[PDB]
Amino acid sequence: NATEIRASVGKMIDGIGRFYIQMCTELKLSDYEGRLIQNSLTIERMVLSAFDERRNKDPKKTGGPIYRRVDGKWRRELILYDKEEIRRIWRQANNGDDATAGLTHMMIWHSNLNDATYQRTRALVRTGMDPRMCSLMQGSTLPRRSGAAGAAVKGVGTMVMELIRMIKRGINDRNFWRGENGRRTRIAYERMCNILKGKFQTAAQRTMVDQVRESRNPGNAEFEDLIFLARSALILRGSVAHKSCLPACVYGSAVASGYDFEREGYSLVGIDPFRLLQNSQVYSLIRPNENPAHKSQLVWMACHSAAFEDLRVSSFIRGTKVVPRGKLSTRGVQIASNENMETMESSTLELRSRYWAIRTRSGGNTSGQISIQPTFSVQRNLPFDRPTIMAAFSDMRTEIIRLMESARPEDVSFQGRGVFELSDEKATSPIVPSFDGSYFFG
Amino acid sequence: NATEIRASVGKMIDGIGRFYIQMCTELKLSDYEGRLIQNSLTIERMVLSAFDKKTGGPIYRRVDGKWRRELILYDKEEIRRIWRQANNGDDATAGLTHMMIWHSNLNDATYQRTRALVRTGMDPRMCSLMQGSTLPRRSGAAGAAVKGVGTMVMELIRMIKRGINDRNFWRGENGRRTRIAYERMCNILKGKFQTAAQRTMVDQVRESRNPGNAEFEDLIFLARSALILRGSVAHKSCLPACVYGSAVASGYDFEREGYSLVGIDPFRLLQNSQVYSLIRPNENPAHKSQLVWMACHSAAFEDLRVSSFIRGTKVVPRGKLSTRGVQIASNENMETMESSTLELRSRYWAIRTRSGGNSGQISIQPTFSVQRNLPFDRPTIMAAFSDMRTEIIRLMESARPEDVSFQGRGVFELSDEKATSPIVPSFDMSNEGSYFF
Amino acid sequence: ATEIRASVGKMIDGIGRFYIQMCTELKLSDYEGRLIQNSLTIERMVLSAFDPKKTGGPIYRRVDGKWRRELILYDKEEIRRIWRQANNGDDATAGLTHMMIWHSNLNDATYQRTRALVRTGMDPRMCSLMQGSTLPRRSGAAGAAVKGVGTMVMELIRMIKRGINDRNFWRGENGRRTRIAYERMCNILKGKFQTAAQRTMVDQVRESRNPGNAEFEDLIFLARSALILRGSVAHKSCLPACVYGSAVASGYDFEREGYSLVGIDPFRLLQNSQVYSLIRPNENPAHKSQLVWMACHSAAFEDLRVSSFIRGTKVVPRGKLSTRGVQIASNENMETMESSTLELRSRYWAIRTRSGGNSGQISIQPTFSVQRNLPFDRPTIMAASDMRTEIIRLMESARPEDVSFQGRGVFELSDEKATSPIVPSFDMSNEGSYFFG
Ligand SMILES: CC(C)(C)c1ccc(C(=O)Nc2ccc(NC(=O)c3ccc4c(c3)OCCO4)cc2)cc1
Ligand SMILES: CC(C)(C)c1ccc(C(=O)Nc2ccc(NC(=O)c3ccc4c(c3)OCCO4)cc2)cc1
Ligand SMILES: CC(C)(C)c1ccc(C(=O)Nc2ccc(NC(=O)c3ccc4c(c3)OCCO4)cc2)cc1
Repeated sequence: NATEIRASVGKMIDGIGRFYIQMCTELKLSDYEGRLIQNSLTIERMVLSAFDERRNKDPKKTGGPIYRRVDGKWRRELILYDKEEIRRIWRQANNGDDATAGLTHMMIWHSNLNDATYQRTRALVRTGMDPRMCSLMQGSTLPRRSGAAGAAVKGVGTMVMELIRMIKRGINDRNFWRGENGRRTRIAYERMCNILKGKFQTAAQRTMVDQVRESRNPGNAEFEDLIFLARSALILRGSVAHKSCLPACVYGSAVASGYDFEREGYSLVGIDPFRLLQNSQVYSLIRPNENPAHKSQLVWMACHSAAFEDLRVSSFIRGTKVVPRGKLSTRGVQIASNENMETMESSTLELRSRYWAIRTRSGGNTSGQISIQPTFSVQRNLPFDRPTIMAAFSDMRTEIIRLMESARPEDVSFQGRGVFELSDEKATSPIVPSFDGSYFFG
Repeated sequence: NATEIRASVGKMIDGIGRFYIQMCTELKLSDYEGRLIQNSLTIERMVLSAFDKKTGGPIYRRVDGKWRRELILYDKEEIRRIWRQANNGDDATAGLTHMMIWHSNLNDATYQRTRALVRTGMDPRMCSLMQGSTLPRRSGAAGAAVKGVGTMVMELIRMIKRGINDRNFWRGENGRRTRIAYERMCNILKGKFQTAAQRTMVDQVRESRNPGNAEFEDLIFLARSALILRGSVAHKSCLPACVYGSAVASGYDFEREGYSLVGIDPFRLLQNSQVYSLIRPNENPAHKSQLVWMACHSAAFEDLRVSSFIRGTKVVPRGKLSTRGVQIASNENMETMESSTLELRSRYWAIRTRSGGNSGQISIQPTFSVQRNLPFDRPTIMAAFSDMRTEIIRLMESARPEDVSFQGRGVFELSDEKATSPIVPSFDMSNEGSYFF
Repeated sequence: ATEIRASVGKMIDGIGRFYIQMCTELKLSDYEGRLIQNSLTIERMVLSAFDPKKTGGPIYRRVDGKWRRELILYDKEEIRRIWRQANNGDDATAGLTHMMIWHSNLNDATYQRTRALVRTGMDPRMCSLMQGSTLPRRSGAAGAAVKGVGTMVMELIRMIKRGINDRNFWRGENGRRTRIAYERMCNILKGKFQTAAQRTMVDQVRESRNPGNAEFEDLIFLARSALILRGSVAHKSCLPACVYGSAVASGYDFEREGYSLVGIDPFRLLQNSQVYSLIRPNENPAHKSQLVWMACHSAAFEDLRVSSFIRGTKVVPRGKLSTRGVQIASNENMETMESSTLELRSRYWAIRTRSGGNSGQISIQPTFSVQRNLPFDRPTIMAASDMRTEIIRLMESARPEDVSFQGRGVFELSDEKATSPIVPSFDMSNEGSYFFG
């Protein structure tokens, strides 16, 4: 049954790979051009665009920039395709299945890339949220209705942001909560509360989300409750899925080598993506301004959903220093329409790493003794568990402040868990780091 | 007069030592065997048992390169007689009590008492309050000093329930004497509390005519309060008999020299003594060692950080401790049994306290531009700004886990006999972890 | 900015030159010139000269293997003269003030001042607020920067009480000039507060036309508040004159080279200078050393763990400190008096602050299953009309274990330009590392 999942993920990767190969054939891209991440992005965006039901209710066409190697120089062409031609090729590549999962996979890869490329300081202040809540904004770029995969991967902040957005619409325009489809806007609000509720790993945070969901007329008080909850999630962190989702060319490349993902199985959270990246070859266009090592770090972080991970941890796994966004001499992977193709060079993206680690959906949340009884006449504090003991007596906000105050930045999580060698396939022999400088953005 | 007490406890220790030597001679134990802590336990249990027609238990011998367990038997009368002879014809209640309290300290450090707590309607996380829960219900004044707030609540809950179920418990000639016992226990509990409010609530519970469900609820509330407004509980370093016996066999004169259960003396005695333990296949000797050390100093429910600092080695939580306890069961396999030196020494010593915590500087003014917290004494400063449960919740809510207690008090060097130069522990380079259980 | 270094340089030059001239006039040996007791006397002679029309004090001499304490006398005019010559005819008020602050720092580190505090209706536990309480009431701008909130409050209470006793203090032509003194002092206090609330309450006090018992109460409240919402108080490393004297004699050119009271300069100067001290028979030289070190760097009220870290040896509480103070009283026995080198060096340096403490990512979201702590910025996150009430609210909110000076580190003594901060890792649960109590 573990292997049933590996086979289905395997099948999904296969599909994306096949589709990528087919798209390279139709565009008559060389093997070199096919491994250009910029070309991967365009091909990806085209297929997603082709299925965007929302958007598609010519403008019956899709496209974007394709890049070509023309005597060792890079030339940008803008191409155009029929959404129904691309939808047709996608289904053929996926054996007639509609392969929603594969579409969602590529979405989640874009999201991870967005989370690693753009601080969302603008979006946060315009919502009345604190711009320092950016570690909470995983998946803030995904479409509002996404997979179950879409929801697993969204951050607590993303979910709060979406709920705030709705509450505000309702305050400005007092007809948002009404109409014939008022009942379905209401269920949408409750649905999002429950998603949020399910990310929280304490009774008190879960109870506060119940209060918010159950709110008759959601307004300014619920705004305030949600801001408080988002703040709390900076310390009592929510469970957020982390999925290593790679550009389509990498899967395409591997399928073209005769790699059989379905037979072999595949996991977004185990060794597989690390192994696949150890042996794949991806190029990127790169601006004269830009350090290739920095471009490389960007994609690496995106590939493993690591924007908001401790740079210490990221560095240790990677074997190269993973550097803060403020020290990073690169602007991001897509190339604008106004950029001059003539001074554009290209390098190999370093996407490998020293070790691997499993990806978690955990936030790090941890009878028995809850106080000390002093034995020795010695100057010190006398520890006790203030959240639990005082819990015996009136607000959710008070319980949560207590827990937040109880938590200490130096509390250790994931006790026993470690990184692994790329030769340690079955994750037998953890290597626990020792650490002495940790946030990507700030 | 300080030195009067030292002499008295010295005389008690002497007696235990002499008794132990005399038992080792009767059993023809080698010096190694005499320092086996399992042997010490049996000998201890025999003498206590003799004062509660035959008595005995497992004695362990090194025979043909192996540890052999034999089961020995003695007349209570013969053991009593040897005890009195060892103690110069005194009855030596105190010496009996001392061994009892050692057993208790060992029990407290070996076994969480989760079972007992839930069966009483008490929360299993109240185990820091359960010191001495294993002692017999009537023991010394020494007995009662050493018993925890939780132990005392548990005893009074047990008695309230007996009175509910059997409505003849509080009535008759029997009921005059059970009543005085209930009051006596309420006073003992009262005397351990260090706030007027907690004391008043114990007065209300005592003064209850017909103690039932309301008093039960008062007592659990009190116990819960004692997790923050902690009670006074005596801590006494009481060592296995073999250690005293060993010392006495060296010509140590406890009566002339004097002894203290709360100053340097047990730490000095442990620096230079040598105890062994049987040890099971899966067991780490350093972990067995930590167990006995904690027991010896009554430190089961102390902050592991404090215990580490004094000891000089990491004192690790019960859940991370590869050992199962010091007595060996009768169905255990003696063939797989090895033995090791218990490491019972320590880097420093500290005075043992009966206190449970709470001019002079009460704040720091930063001088240097350096990353750190800025201490101040929040209890004292905020103190500048009529139902008893409400008063107590107010105090609990005031308190903070990082409030400092025992201001000015610190550990000592083993060469600082007179307790001249306290050293305040810092826990900066130290790794976290406060609760043994 | 290099104009300031040059002017502080010029001031230091002057003190050094003056000290060298005074050592010549007294015919002091190299050794005697570097004796801190002789430095103190020469210092308080010059200060005294600018306060019969004689001045002087104890000068100590190494004569035939014995320390001889002789009393010298001088005309205030002669010493004023020498001072101005040394300072090229400037009247070097700043230099006089520098020495005053050194004596103040030495006072703060030697004496608790519990007497003065009760006699003003202040709490004797307010001693962390009493930096500079020994300075003259008017001492230049340097004087005022260095004075604590408590000192300021104490001086305003002194003035309120003069106004109560003499019910025409506030009144006439002399009542206009006492009024401006009061307002000046209120403004100095106001400027040290880093909250709107505290500042508004100082406005209320200043604007009182007839200050009495209500303003007293307001100022005690404010002093209590500064134990948690701390004032800005300058810290200035001011060394004994003999150190500067020594340095000038070595051909150090403080005016060309520049100098800072808050940067590396005083640490470098002390690292490589050599100061001696008389020491009584029951005194530990290491302890005397600590005292002088703390005074030099104005560290009396600093967290001992911070002082310990910078210094490289344990900086020990005042109660554990075997020394009685640097001056020697007239009835002390010179025959039993020995002398040692003060250990004034340190392992690192740290910038001195005038601060009191208190967008981007402020927390981590774990991506990999890997053992580690989970950083977040606790102070920032947790941070989320009657002035008294506003202040009590903020005092009650504050957490002693909040970190201040985030990112700020110590430096190597080679690191002039403060290039490479080394950030220590203190335990934030620790709120006990006070010099006094
Ligand atoms: C997240 C999904 C798509 C499954 C969803 C779930 C519920 C709803 C909904 O609109 N209404 C609703 C009403 C009550 C609840 N209650 C709980 O979800 C709930 C109540 C108690 C719980 C708990 C969940 O988690 C496990 C233990 O405790 C949930 C949803 C919408 C979407
Ligand atoms: C030590 C003094 C000088 C008081 C002394 C004691 C006993 C004797 C003596 O005549 N007999 C004697 C009998 C027994 C012992 N000791 C033990 O049999 C014995 C005593 C204590 C033991 C032990 C073995 O095992 C290890 C430590 O605990 C020692 C001497 C002579 C001097
Ligand atoms: C600590 C007391 C004095 C209570 C004590 C300790 C151990 C014993 C004991 O049974 N044996 C024992 C063995 C060695 C020693 N002590 C020393 O070897 C010793 C003790 C102190 C010393 C010293 C050596 O030299 C360095 C510092 O001063 C003391 C007792 C008896 C009494």
